[PDB]
Amino acid sequence: MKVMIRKTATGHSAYVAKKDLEELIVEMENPALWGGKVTLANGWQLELPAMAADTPLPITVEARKL
Repeated sequence: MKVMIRKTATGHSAYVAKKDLEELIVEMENPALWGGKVTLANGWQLELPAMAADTPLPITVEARKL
């Protein structure tokens, strides 16, 4: 599965490729982002394998929704 976590210093966005859904991160496992699960403003939850808690660049990882 494919998901692209797009990042800014303050901005946090997640692009669910399989749905073409890019939504704002309103709820996080860790105040940064990564750690366990994340929830978009749409209500969708995406799991983070936990690496670079606040990524300084748009990273593409596997999609695993809750």
